[PDB]
Amino acid sequence: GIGALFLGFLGAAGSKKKNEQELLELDKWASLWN
Repeated sequence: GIGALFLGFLGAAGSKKKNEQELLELDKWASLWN
């Protein structure tokens, strides 16, 4: 499910701000800006 996948994504959203690879979510959430 898209909701299940997303829900499980929030779990990794806790580390929003080790590896720059996380930046993925950084620009994903920051994307809100633009």
